[PDB]
Amino acid sequence: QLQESGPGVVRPSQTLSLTCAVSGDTVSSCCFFWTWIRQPPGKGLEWIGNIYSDNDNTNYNPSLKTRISISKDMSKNQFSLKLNSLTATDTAIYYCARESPSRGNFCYAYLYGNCPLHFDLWGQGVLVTVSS
Amino acid sequence: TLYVTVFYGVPAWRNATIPLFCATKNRDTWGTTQCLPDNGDYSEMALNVTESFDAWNNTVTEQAIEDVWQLFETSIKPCVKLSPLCITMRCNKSETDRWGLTKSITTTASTTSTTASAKVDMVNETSSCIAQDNCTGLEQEQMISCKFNMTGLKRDKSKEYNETWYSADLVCEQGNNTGNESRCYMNHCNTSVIQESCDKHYWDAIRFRYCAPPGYALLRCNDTNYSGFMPKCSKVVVSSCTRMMETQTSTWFGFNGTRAENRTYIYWHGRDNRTIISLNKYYNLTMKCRRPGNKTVLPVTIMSGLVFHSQPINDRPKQAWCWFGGKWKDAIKEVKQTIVKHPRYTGTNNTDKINLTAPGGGDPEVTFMWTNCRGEFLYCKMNWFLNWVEDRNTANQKPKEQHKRNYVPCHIRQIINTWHKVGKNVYLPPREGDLTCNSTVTSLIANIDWIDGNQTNITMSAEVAELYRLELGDYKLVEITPIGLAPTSCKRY
Amino acid sequence: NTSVIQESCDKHYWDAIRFRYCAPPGYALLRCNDTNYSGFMPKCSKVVVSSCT
Amino acid sequence: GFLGFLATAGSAMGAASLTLTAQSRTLLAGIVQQQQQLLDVPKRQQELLRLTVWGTKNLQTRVTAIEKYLKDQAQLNAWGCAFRQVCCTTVPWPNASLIPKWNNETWQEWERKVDFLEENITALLEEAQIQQEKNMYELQKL
Amino acid sequence: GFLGFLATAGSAMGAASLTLTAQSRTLLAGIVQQQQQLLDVPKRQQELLRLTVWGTKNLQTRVTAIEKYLKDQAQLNAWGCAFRQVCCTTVPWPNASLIPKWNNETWQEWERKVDFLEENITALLEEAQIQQEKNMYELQKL
Amino acid sequence: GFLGFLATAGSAMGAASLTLTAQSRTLLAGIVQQQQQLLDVPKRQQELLRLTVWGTKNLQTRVTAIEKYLKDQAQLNAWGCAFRQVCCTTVPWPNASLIPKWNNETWQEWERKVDFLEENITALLEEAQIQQEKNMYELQKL
Amino acid sequence: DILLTQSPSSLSGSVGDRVTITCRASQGINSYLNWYQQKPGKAPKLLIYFANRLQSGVPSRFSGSGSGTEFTLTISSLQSEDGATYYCQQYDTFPTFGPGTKLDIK
Ligand SMILES: *[C@@H]1O[C@H](CO)[C@@H](O[C@@H]2O[C@H](CO)[C@@H](O[C@@H]3O[C@H](CO[C@H]4O[C@H](CO[C@H]5O[C@H](CO)[C@@H](O)[C@H](O)[C@@H]5O)[C@@H](O)[C@H](O[C@H]5O[C@H](CO)[C@@H](O)[C@H](O)[C@@H]5O[C@H]5O[C@H](CO)[C@@H](O)[C@H](O)[C@@H]5O)[C@@H]4O)[C@@H](O)[C@H](O[C@H]4O[C@H](CO)[C@@H](O)[C@H](O)[C@@H]4O)[C@@H]3O)[C@H](O)[C@H]2NC(C)=O)[C@H](O)[C@H]1NC(C)=O
Ligand SMILES: *[C@@H]1O[C@H](CO)[C@@H](O[C@@H]2O[C@H](CO)[C@@H](O[C@@H]3O[C@H](CO[C@H]4O[C@H](CO[C@H]5O[C@H](CO)[C@@H](O)[C@H](O)[C@@H]5O)[C@@H](O)[C@H](O[C@H]5O[C@H](CO)[C@@H](O)[C@H](O)[C@@H]5O[C@H]5O[C@H](CO)[C@@H](O)[C@H](O)[C@@H]5O)[C@@H]4O)[C@@H](O)[C@H](O[C@H]4O[C@H](CO)[C@@H](O)[C@H](O)[C@@H]4O)[C@@H]3O)[C@H](O)[C@H]2NC(C)=O)[C@H](O)[C@H]1NC(C)=O
Ligand SMILES: *[C@@H]1O[C@H](CO)[C@@H](O[C@@H]2O[C@H](CO)[C@@H](O[C@@H]3O[C@H](CO[C@H]4O[C@H](CO)[C@@H](O)[C@H](O)[C@@H]4O)[C@@H](O)[C@H](O[C@H]4O[C@H](CO)[C@@H](O)[C@H](O)[C@@H]4O[C@H]4O[C@H](CO)[C@@H](O)[C@H](O)[C@@H]4O[C@H]4O[C@H](CO)[C@@H](O)[C@H](O)[C@@H]4O)[C@@H]3O)[C@H](O)[C@H]2NC(C)=O)[C@H](O)[C@H]1NC(C)=O
Ligand SMILES: *[C@@H]1O[C@H](CO)[C@@H](O[C@@H]2O[C@H](CO)[C@@H](O[C@@H]3O[C@H](CO[C@H]4O[C@H](CO)[C@@H](O)[C@H](O)[C@@H]4O)[C@@H](O)[C@H](O[C@H]4O[C@H](CO)[C@@H](O)[C@H](O)[C@@H]4O)[C@@H]3O)[C@H](O)[C@H]2NC(C)=O)[C@H](O)[C@H]1NC(C)=O
Ligand SMILES: *[C@@H]1O[C@H](CO)[C@@H](O[C@@H]2O[C@H](CO)[C@@H](O[C@@H]3O[C@H](CO)[C@@H](O)[C@H](O)[C@@H]3O)[C@H](O)[C@H]2NC(C)=O)[C@H](O)[C@H]1NC(C)=O
Ligand SMILES: *[C@@H]1O[C@H](CO[C@@H]2O[C@@H](C)[C@@H](O)[C@@H](O)[C@@H]2O)[C@@H](O[C@@H]2O[C@H](CO)[C@@H](O)[C@H](O)[C@H]2NC(C)=O)[C@H](O)[C@H]1NC(C)=O
Ligand SMILES: *[C@@H]1O[C@H](CO)[C@@H](O[C@@H]2O[C@H](CO)[C@@H](O)[C@H](O)[C@H]2NC(C)=O)[C@H](O)[C@H]1NC(C)=O
Ligand SMILES: *[C@@H]1O[C@H](CO)[C@@H](O)[C@H](O)[C@H]1NC(C)=O
Ligand SMILES: *[C@@H]1O[C@H](CO)[C@@H](O)[C@H](O)[C@H]1NC(C)=O
Ligand SMILES: *[C@@H]1O[C@H](CO)[C@@H](O)[C@H](O)[C@H]1NC(C)=O
Ligand SMILES: *[C@@H]1O[C@H](CO)[C@@H](O)[C@H](O)[C@H]1NC(C)=O
Ligand SMILES: *[C@@H]1O[C@H](CO)[C@@H](O)[C@H](O)[C@H]1NC(C)=O
Ligand SMILES: *[C@@H]1O[C@H](CO)[C@@H](O)[C@H](O)[C@H]1NC(C)=O
Ligand SMILES: *[C@@H]1O[C@H](CO)[C@@H](O)[C@H](O)[C@H]1NC(C)=O
Ligand SMILES: *[C@@H]1O[C@H](CO)[C@@H](O)[C@H](O)[C@H]1NC(C)=O
Ligand SMILES: *[C@@H]1O[C@H](CO)[C@@H](O)[C@H](O)[C@H]1NC(C)=O
Ligand SMILES: *[C@@H]1O[C@H](CO)[C@@H](O)[C@H](O)[C@H]1NC(C)=O
Ligand SMILES: *[C@@H]1O[C@H](CO)[C@@H](O)[C@H](O)[C@H]1NC(C)=O
Ligand SMILES: *[C@@H]1O[C@H](CO)[C@@H](O)[C@H](O)[C@H]1NC(C)=O
Ligand SMILES: *[C@@H]1O[C@H](CO)[C@@H](O)[C@H](O)[C@H]1NC(C)=O
Ligand SMILES: *[C@@H]1O[C@H](CO)[C@@H](O)[C@H](O)[C@H]1NC(C)=O
Repeated sequence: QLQESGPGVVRPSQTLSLTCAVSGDTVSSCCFFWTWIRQPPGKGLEWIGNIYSDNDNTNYNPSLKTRISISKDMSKNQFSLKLNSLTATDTAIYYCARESPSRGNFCYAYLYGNCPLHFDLWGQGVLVTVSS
Repeated sequence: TLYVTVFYGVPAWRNATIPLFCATKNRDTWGTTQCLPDNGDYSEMALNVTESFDAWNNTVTEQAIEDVWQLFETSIKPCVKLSPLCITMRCNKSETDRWGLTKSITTTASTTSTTASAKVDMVNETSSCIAQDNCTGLEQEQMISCKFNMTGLKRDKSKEYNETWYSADLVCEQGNNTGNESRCYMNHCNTSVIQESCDKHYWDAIRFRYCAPPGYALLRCNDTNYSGFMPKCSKVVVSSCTRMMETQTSTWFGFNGTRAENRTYIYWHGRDNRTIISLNKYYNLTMKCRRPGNKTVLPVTIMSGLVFHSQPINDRPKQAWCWFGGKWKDAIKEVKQTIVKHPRYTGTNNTDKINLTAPGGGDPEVTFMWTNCRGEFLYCKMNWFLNWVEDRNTANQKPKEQHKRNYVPCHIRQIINTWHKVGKNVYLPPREGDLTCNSTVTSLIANIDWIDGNQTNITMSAEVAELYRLELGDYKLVEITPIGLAPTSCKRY
Repeated sequence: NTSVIQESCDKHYWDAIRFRYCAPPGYALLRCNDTNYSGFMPKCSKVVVSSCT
Repeated sequence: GFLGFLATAGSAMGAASLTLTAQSRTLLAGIVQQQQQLLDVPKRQQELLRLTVWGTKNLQTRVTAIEKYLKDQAQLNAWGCAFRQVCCTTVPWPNASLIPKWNNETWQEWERKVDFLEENITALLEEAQIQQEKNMYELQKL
Repeated sequence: GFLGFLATAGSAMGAASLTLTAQSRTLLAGIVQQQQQLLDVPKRQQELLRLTVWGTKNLQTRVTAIEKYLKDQAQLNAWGCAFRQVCCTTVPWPNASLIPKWNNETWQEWERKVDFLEENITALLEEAQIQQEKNMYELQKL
Repeated sequence: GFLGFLATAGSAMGAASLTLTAQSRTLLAGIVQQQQQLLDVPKRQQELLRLTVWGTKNLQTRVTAIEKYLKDQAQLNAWGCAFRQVCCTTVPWPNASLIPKWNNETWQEWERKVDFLEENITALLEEAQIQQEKNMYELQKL
Repeated sequence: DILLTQSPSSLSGSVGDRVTITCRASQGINSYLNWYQQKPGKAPKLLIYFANRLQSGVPSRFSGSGSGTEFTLTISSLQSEDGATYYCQQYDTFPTFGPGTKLDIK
């Protein structure tokens, strides 16, 4: 379903891009979010951001408020990241997920805190190194 | 080192469960008597706080429902009782037999007709069929002329009066009338006493808003994702008074709502599947109703000296009827789509399995929409409308119901059971002259009920009270409690 | 016939009714104490203060 | 409708407001508007003033608001901080286990974490005031 | 009652005896007379105490006596005066064109020339107190 | 409240036992219980809130508690000594024939022997507060 | 934000034993806690969601419960294939994830 992609090596102060394709489905399907997390080598998981499939609304981790941007393209069934001002600490495995809501009598809004939300579907992961 | 100390002037609050003050612009009767003037201040400010909101379990909505009802009761309370009228009335037999109140077996009717007869009939403003009150399929009103003996203040003197009743307002005694003058009584007299709603109730609009008393404030959700029940609302707006509420009481379709926005919202009860679907104002949905004919009204002084308004029409007018305008087909398609995409819906896939439907049973209070036009309640059979807006393949609905039209037949009823949970029967005085009303349509009152991934059934409901939770609902009342406690080192001496 | 007549049964007018008015706290009554008071007087020079009429 | 308290609700405990005069302003706006209507009702309706339920609901609403205003003033008088901002009482905080983050938490968040302490604290603050009061009595007598 | 407020009328702006305490005692007089009458009515009429127009008029004056008292204390608190003989302020007088003649004009004459300013001044006095509260809060943080 | 305030009765006038917090806590306990009932009644009876004798009576008892609180606080503010125990007013005691036995007589016995002095004293105490405050005005001008 | 922590950070047991992991929070989470199972070299997969429901496709030996500030993951019988890093996720707000714990095999 989720296939990520992008440069393995990027330089400091450049912008990293990563594009994930959806296979057998689209990015406009109702009630899904296209999200990204990071996993720096030797570390746990960090959520970085979310774009909602039925709208142009996004939700980002405040630590990257001025560094992260997420967009979608329905003609490609793709979604992507742009991460600016790269540094050494941005080396990580970047992963995609669909974050399907559990629709039903426990979901009131597609918002954090108002619907069961979980990453049922995960991609493969792309390891990106920031280096000279 | 760390002492409790007292922090006064703290920006904090808790849930309040107190009465609110009402304020209005219409001060002709109940406004001057009960309400503050509307200050005109509709400003609001936003806070960076998170709060829990619930339309159904609310004090704001609870007061709206009980206050509208209570002001009704105190308005009718002093009006003339009609128990002196619960006497045998002498009614024209052909009319009581024709409209089914009484029986006859000498009519031996038999009809032969074309079965391939379903038609499609559209009407709009630029048409003579509306101006002349005669559209294909409209029939006569069904009014029955009855005579009776009534006594005024002279007591030992009395007069006979000419009263024409709508057929649904009579019971009529049955069996072995081989002549004329059938014997009838009012439909709801014997189990109770019918009181006349004499103080112009429902002849105009009732609009008011609520204001918090000192020390209290109202919080409101300003999200687009508010669905009636929301445990964590991120956009919380503060105000001292609510938006203006229209206390309109109609079934199936709500009229003249204040929450008219360029969006379809569906509120959902947290513990149930009863919903209030707003309609998208983008489509200018409107319902224009007419009551044909020129009425005469004759005040009668009865026993106590109070006056009753009789209806000596002595004519045979066309049925009251209603015309639906605006882009109904598209507004309904959006509703179906909104349901499919809604967070609480886990039903079907396509909008071709989602249909509007009437509630079942033989009970007129749910099977027919009730609309209040300036004092006269108008029940309307809507199969023609539904067939049209849904573009249904009718086929087997039986010949009179198989048509697609943007108008429906309707029938006036003067003895109406109160909309609230009272059970009281009241009489609505007739309006003099002809009647016309042009309403906006802002909401649909319905349950969503599916048990599988095919067939969604949006079932129209008659709980008029649910409409007040769309008018308000998003408000929470809170108490400001500006005293805090917190460890600090700064004790006196 | 045009109305209902009610009996004035509770001894009304069978004796005299006399009363005076008193201002509530924070209010006072001013009175003209002239001989030239003719019902309407823009500038009354003798103004007398009391709590009750 | 000054809304001065709610205005700083989204900031932090160690950040803003601690306003006293806003309660007076709120009460004044309330009283004036109720008085204007009470003077207005008799212009059209003098008989049905308390006789019917709408007038009892408006009365209960007004009485409750007056009691609330005075309730806070009475509690402050017991503590002495009618006009003291932080007051500076001498009662120790119940335990070191429950401490505010002055730069992260708001007063709304904080107060909902000490609701089970207030039950004991109000009484303790009053007891402390009583002993201080006794000490002041003797000092004044001397 | 006493009406000391009128007794000193006509004495000029450079007035003597501004009987501040007069409002507290007028409240007390109000409460006593109305309470005694309400206790007296039940001797003959126990039901229709508020349910007949005389009792809606008498309740209105009782509730109002409480509210009038509180409006003045609340306004005074809003302007920073727990007790106000003069309770000096930080708000400047609007202009030099409106200055009283302390040894010629009376308070009745004077006040009726400045009703215009009272509407603008009330707000200014409240604003001054808001800033003073903010300043105290900053001092508390320091 | 618990009415522990009167527990000392019989102890003699000079046996300390005076307090400024007892009435606030009695009133505060009262307000919470009474407000809870005002809001509880509508769960069964929403129309007849003050349309009945008991409705009117509950109004009367809630109001009486408030009027009483205000009468006493208003009188103290007139004397200025809201928080001062003994208050230290400057009005001389009327005569040497009415002197308490601090270690024999109780406050109940004592107060019933000076009811006629309060009638002249209240006014004197109020004037003393006015004179002190007008002198402060003159000093601020200087 | 909500600080989500986990304990033991590293635990082991034999195949066939009973294994549990506890997650704790600095703030209450109503029930919105997810568990993920990540094996080395692979993306994490959802194991349990909304603190109570097993994700379809996950073996029945996995279960869990929790509320407020305390949640538990249980493997009724540890398998030789269950060595993995288990992570907790709160999604009450701006999801942050906990540090993760490791299950080894003995
Ligand atoms: C200020 O005002 C606001 C707004 O009014 C107040 O907010 C409201 O506060 C209420 C009181 O706390 C909340 O209601 C209560 O919610 C509890 C939690 O519900 C969830 O969990 C239930 C079971 O889960 C258990 O196990 C998990 C393990 O993870 C624990 O975490 C849980 O805590 C439990 O121990 C689950 O069943 C619930 O789902 C059902 O109810 C919700 C309601 O929103 C529906 O949406 C669901 O579809 C579902 O409904 C079905 O089942 C119920 C029966 O349970 C039927 O009635 C329905 O018709 C339908 O078939 C949630 O997922 C509940 O445990 C709690 O119930 C107990 O207590 C009540 C008495 O109050 C008893 O009657 C019950 O029988 C039971 O013992 C109760 O429902 C509101 O949700 C909350 N509203 C919002 C918008 O946030 C705020 O508190 C006020 N503040 C103050 C100071 O006054
Ligand atoms: C506290 O309570 C007290 C006690 O009630 C209050 O005192 C009263 O306050 C009222 C309101 O201000 C005063 O009435 C007003 O008087 C105005 C002035 O009237 C005189 O001048 C008129 C025209 O002259 C113009 O040109 C000259 C040039 O020199 C100017 O100086 C003037 O100012 C004008 O610009 C003239 O027509 C008047 O004469 C008529 O009225 C008097 C009333 O006393 C009669 O005595 C006369 O006989 C004559 O009456 C005839 O004409 C009138 C119609 O005008 C008919 O109704 C009569 O039946 C009859 O035929 C004066 O010489 C008026 O201009 C003003 O009217 C305007 O405003 C009202 C609305 O308020 C409109 O409805 C009008 O249509 C019009 O636009 C009004 O009458 C009272 O006199 C005063 N009473 C006392 C004893 O002093 C006090 O204010 C209260 N205070 C507070 C704070 O509330
Ligand atoms: C949804 O909302 C819409 C609005 O957005 C609602 O529809 C509106 O409802 C209004 C209230 O009923 C109605 O207003 C009435 O219109 C009447 C017709 O006016 C026509 O002529 C005038 C020019 O003179 C035009 O400007 C106008 O456009 C029309 O062409 C008026 O006659 C009505 O006036 C009466 O009420 C006002 C109240 O302020 C009085 O000031 C006025 O003097 C009139 O008083 C009569 O009625 C009162 C009742 O209290 C009597 O006490 C009084 O003595 C008068 O009674 C005599 O006359 C009446 C006949 O009117 C007769 O029956 C009686 O026996 C006496 O002889 C008033 O202005 C809007 O027109 C209407 N608009 C539309 C488009 O429908 C809609 O209902 C809402 N929907 C739902 C479901 O609730
Ligand atoms: C007030 O409310 C009204 C609705 O009541 C809003 O009007 C709608 O606005 C939207 C957004 O512009 C319109 O949606 C667009 O319609 C285009 C035409 O589609 C035709 O063909 C499809 C079949 O393919 C039919 O289903 C459809 O009915 C039409 O016949 C589409 O080409 C657009 O596609 C783009 O967006 C979608 C995502 O939604 C992507 O998947 C596509 O790839 C592409 O990028 C789009 O769907 C809608 O038609 C309008 N309705 C009406 C009745 O006019 C107003 O905008 C709103 N006012 C304000 C101020 O917000
Ligand atoms: C509103 O109506 C819908 C549709 O009737 C309700 O959905 C239904 O809810 C019941 C109870 O949640 C479900 O039954 C049970 O589902 C659970 C989870 O799969 C299962 O473990 C039980 O064995 C049982 O089957 C039912 O499946 C579900 N139906 C559908 C098609 O969604 C909904 O709960 C109602 N909402 C409220 C708040 O009343
Ligand atoms: C009030 O009257 C209704 C109906 O009136 C009777 O039945 C009519 C058909 C007609 O013949 C009238 O003259 C009669 O007086 C009563 O409802 C009937 O109750 C019986 C007994 O339970 C039942 O078998 C019938 O089907 C009912 N008919 C209808 C139309 O509802 C009703 O009971 C009366 N209420 C009281 C208090 O007397
Ligand atoms: C409701 O709308 C109708 C139009 O559908 C209005 O009726 C017209 O009124 C004008 C006078 O203003 C007449 O000249 C037209 O002949 C009427 N049209 C028809 C079809 O009869 C009506 O006035 C509007 N509202 C109300 C309350 O009557
Ligand atoms: C409420 O939301 C609308 C946008 O839908 C915005 O224009 C308005 O300013 C918001 N209100 C407040 C008080 O922020
Ligand atoms: C509303 O919520 C309260 C808890 O705050 C609960 O006690 C009450 O029963 C609920 N009412 C309804 C109608 O669900
Ligand atoms: C009823 O109207 C008819 C005319 O249609 C008239 O002949 C008859 O006398 C009237 N009856 C009464 C009771 O007014
Ligand atoms: C009608 O007449 C028959 C006799 O022919 C009798 O049995 C029946 O009871 C009568 N019905 C009524 C309603 O009078
Ligand atoms: C109709 O009523 C009249 C009395 O007004 C009567 O003479 C006549 O016979 C009745 N009609 C029938 C069919 O019985
Ligand atoms: C609240 O949000 C606004 C943006 O809408 C921002 O400018 C303001 O600084 C925020 N306030 C706080 C206390 O976070
Ligand atoms: C001690 O701290 C815990 C945790 O905050 C709290 O629940 C408890 O009430 C506190 N005990 C006392 C005496 O304050
Ligand atoms: C607020 O949180 C940060 C971590 O994000 C921490 O470093 C800081 O000490 C906290 N502030 C307080 C008052 O505890
Ligand atoms: C009032 O008039 C009297 C004379 O009748 C005079 O003695 C007194 O000083 C005057 N008082 C004032 C304030 O003008
Ligand atoms: C300035 O003085 C004039 C009188 O000459 C007065 O009308 C005006 O209101 C005054 N303006 C202010 C701000 O005090
Ligand atoms: C009072 O008026 C006199 C003229 O009669 C004048 O000399 C004196 O200065 C005025 N007093 C004040 C304070 O302006
Ligand atoms: C009060 O302030 C407004 C500006 O907000 C000004 O237009 C008005 O003239 C002022 N009033 C007075 C008496 O100066
Ligand atoms: C009241 O009498 C008891 C003995 O029964 C004694 O202990 C107590 O001190 C006395 N109280 C006072 C105020 O004297
Ligand atoms: C002087 O003392 C006696 C003692 O009984 C008392 O009656 C009288 O009122 C006192 N005189 C005053 C207060 O002037």
